[PDB]
Amino acid sequence: DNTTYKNLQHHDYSTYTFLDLNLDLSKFRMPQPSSGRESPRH
Amino acid sequence: SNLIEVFVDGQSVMVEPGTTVLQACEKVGMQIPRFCYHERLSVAGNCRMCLVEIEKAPKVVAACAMPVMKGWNILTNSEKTKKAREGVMEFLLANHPLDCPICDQGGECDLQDQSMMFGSDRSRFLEGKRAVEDKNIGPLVKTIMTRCIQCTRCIRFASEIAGVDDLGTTGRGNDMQVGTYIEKMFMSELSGNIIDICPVGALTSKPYAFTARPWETRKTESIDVMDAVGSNIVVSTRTGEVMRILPRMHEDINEEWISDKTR
Amino acid sequence: KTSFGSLKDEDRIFTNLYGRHDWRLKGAQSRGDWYKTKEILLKGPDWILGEVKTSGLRGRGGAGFPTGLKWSFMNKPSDGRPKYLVVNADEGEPGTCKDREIIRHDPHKLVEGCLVGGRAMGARAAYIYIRGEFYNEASNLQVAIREAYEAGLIGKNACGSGYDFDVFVVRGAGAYICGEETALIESIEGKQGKPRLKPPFPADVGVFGCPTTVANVETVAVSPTICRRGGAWFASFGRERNSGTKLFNISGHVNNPCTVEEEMSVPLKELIEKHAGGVTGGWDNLLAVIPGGSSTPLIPKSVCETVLMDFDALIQAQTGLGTAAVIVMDRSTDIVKAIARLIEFYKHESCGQCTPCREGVDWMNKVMARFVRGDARPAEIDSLWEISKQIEGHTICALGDGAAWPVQGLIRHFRPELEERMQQFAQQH
Amino acid sequence: SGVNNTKKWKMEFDTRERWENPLMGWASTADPLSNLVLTFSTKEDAVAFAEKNGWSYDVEERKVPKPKSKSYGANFSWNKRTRVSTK
Amino acid sequence: LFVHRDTPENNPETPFDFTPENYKRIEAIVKNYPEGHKAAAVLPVLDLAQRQNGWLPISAMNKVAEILQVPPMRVYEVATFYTMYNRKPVGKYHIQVCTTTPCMLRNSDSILEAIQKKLGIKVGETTPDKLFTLIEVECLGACVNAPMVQINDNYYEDLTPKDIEEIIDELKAGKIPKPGPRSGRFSCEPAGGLTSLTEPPKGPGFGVQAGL
Ligand SMILES: Cc1cc2nc3c(=O)[nH]c(=O)nc-3n(C[C@H](O)[C@H](O)[C@H](O)COP(=O)(O)O)c2cc1C
Ligand code: SF4
Ligand code: SF4
Ligand code: SF4
Ligand code: FES
Ligand code: FES
Ligand SMILES: [K+]
Repeated sequence: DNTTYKNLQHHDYSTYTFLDLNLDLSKFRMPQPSSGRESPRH
Repeated sequence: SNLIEVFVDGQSVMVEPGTTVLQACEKVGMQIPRFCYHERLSVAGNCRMCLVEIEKAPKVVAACAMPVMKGWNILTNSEKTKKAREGVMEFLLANHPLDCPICDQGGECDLQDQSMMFGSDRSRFLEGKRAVEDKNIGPLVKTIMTRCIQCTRCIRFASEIAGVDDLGTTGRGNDMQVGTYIEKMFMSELSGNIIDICPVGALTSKPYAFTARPWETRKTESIDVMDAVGSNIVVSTRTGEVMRILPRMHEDINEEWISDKTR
Repeated sequence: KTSFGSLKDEDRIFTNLYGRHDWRLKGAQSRGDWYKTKEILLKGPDWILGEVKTSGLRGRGGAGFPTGLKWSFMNKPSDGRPKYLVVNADEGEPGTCKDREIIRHDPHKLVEGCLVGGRAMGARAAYIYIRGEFYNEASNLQVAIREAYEAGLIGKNACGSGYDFDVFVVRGAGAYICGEETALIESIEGKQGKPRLKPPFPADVGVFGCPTTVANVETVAVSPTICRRGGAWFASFGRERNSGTKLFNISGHVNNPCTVEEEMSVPLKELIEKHAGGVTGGWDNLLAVIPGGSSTPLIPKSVCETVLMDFDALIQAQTGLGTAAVIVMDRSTDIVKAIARLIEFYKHESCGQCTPCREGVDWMNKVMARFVRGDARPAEIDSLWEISKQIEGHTICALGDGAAWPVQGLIRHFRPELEERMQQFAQQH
Repeated sequence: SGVNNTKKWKMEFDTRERWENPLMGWASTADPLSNLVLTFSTKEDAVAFAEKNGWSYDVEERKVPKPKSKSYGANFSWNKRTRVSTK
Repeated sequence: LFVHRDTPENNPETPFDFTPENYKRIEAIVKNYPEGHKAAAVLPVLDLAQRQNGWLPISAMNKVAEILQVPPMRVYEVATFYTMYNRKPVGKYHIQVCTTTPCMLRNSDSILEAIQKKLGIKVGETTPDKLFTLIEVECLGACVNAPMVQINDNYYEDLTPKDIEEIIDELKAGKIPKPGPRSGRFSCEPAGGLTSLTEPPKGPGFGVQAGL
């Protein structure tokens, strides 16, 4: 078919949809690198 | 051995790698005009008054930030360089207030002096000017922020030298403003130094206000006794009266700062 | 070849541009995404960079630098710091909305593009910076990214190739200047979106002070197809040094404003008529066209008759391809007002960091406001021209140039309209 | 920031009393050298001039600002404290 | 204004805290960035506070500065630089009409005029019932669907004065109108029938170069 819009999932997205996905992805991420200090002011 | 050769108006000069174009020029006695650059602060590169032509390069470079490359010929007085300075000076003065008679910086103002030496002699700005509300930051530093040219020297000094991150820029574009956002006093033992580094009369000494003009004061080079550091100072006097205290550069002591008590 | 256009569907890259097929992983794979990705990664960074080089691909974010050479600045040994790919999805140029379609309808092309482009650079992760207003689009991208992670296509041992690669989505907060590559990096680092001076270059000191490459969404998303189908396949489209296919946004006074994929060097007239339905009120009703987003100078109808849509042809016409956003103005348009509004846009978007744009663009805006009403003298036209030349080439970033060029385009091609407006005002007053 | 007033050597004399004029409050003086300031190309020239005129003197060695090591890229350091938090 | 003056409604003692579920979201946000560079999370975290609260009182800015150990001024700079942050309360629905040239050329003025007449406000104002705030914005990246508006997180596109009044009518009733174009087409494809991508897309491996 080529006559229907198939991007209707975003009609149900809410305020926290983006950050919930980010939280969900948190387990998959590789460990972050480290600059060696807690911040540039340390 | 590591030194590289660069040219300043055809004059050869040997510089360490990493030397900026502005630092190459001062090695032959040329002082590039500047506003945002201070050699004791981090490089900013935002005022654009230091733009200079490099021979064979279509684009002018910011001399204060651009590292000099081997074989470059820096044209500090070419037509392209002069027109770049005139353009930047024109933009700096477009919104600047007609305050020189009432402004304490008058007579020792880098904006006045570099306008005389590197800018045009007239205006073609036909619109109305920006006006900015004043911020109260304590009993020592008076702010007339319509005079501010957004050089960010005070912000960098506060964060880097005084270690206080209370100054910043709020807003965007032409309406970008330097201040604390909230009402807050910038009270630090080094706070008075932002008066010296501010190139304009945006930040001035509250105690000193309106009392003297720079051309009429006599300078006595002396020493501070408010502590045991022995900071080198200049005592401004007029007609037998002490009018203010200014830092005197001594690289091994107070480099060019003094404490608020000394000031 | 000497004629370019009529791109066939089999040669189009963004085959779900209009979102009429499943945009999720299953749909993406049925359309060829994520196919032999493992073989591409194991071919090596040098092979990938060669394929992008031979493709003749140039940046699609507005400036058009050769992509293969740009990405090769990263192809250097490690010095202890991580390496990053930053994908520019800020999509802020007025008239330009192409990257929006890629992100929401072909997200897996972008995700694969990050991995392949990331491999060629040696980068450990990709940060996709997407403008805050694109909330629904960013959420679509996050869903696609999660599918890739679950399928093992990204992350640890990505595509079973032994290469670890993360993909992070970071949202902007409303600022056109954050599309500028160094301002984008400053924004990711949690600062005001103010561009950095160069040097250093991002390939040396970039995001978090680490080697970085900033690439446009379209530039990244076409890379996996280039590796699959070959650089020579890409270079067979368009003129020499103007290779490939391009996404065009035709907006303004056309009958059917739309986004379409077409061959580079297609005639501008052909693009507007074949795909956009022609200029509103007929071709002869055309006044001026902004060929590549609000930052490129306008060109009059006479120039528009024969001009080709590619980097070199439009530079020869005293303008630029830019983002390939075609804004069409017919003769009913108040051309002076239309340009004045773009100057008002740049005045609102200037970051305020550096003097010529902070003060100059606002100054140009005030002069243009008076030029709209005729409330000026003709001698001010040359003054406005000179002011624009004092901004161009004197600022930290190219936003200053982007505000100067539209003014220059108006004075170059429509000076009589400006002068006529002034005569009318003076007579009335 | 201008450095053009730091090129030449100067010779000034010791400061002496100034008092308020009773009539107007103006600053009076009895020091005939209160305003005298001479300019010299080198410290040697200034020293020579003082010697032949019989003035005892003190010489202060010229203070030069030492060369700094400036680097814009240090504002964005990956792991050093030179990273700036604002621009 | 880009300066702050304490009021009874907006001062450091105004109450703001993140909910326990938002603290978990912050934890995942902060982990997206290298250790030693937590300041990178200021924008997403500051945006998160705006989503919980609707706008950013000075106390919300201070809280974010505390959590990420950045000076408050560096958060004030971010809040005042980026236009999507609301430093004053807005209405339940924030209507943002694009008026840049591409949308101007397709009569965004009519859309802006229709909203004002229906809501009985002017650009920049909030309705007395505090349901709607109206402002003009720059190009929203939906140029080919001009004229268009953003309401909160959603785009409404290909608008006409009647269409935007029916969207506002739905919002008043409490219903949620579906986003996207209102002229018939679904997204950015040309109206009157596709001029490309009519054929089915090729499958996996089509046109792949030999040796790969
Ligand atoms: C004011 C301004 C806005 C820009 N906006 C974008 C943008 O929204 N998207 C983009 O890809 N590039 C934008 N750019 C260009 C980028 O700075 C940079 O050239 C580009 O991301 C490089 O990617 P590319 O080589 O694939 O083209 C902008 C530049 C300027 C000066
Ligand atoms: S800062 Fe300088 S130029 Fe400005 S009013 Fe004061 S003296 Fe005049
Ligand atoms: S107040 Fe003075 S030092 Fe601070 S940014 Fe303005 S001009 Fe520069
Ligand atoms: S040109 Fe404008 S946007 Fe670019 S750095 Fe300068 S002030 Fe900021
Ligand atoms: S002194 Fe170089 S840009 Fe300011
Ligand atoms: S001009 Fe309105 S969305 Fe681009
Ligand atoms: K001062």
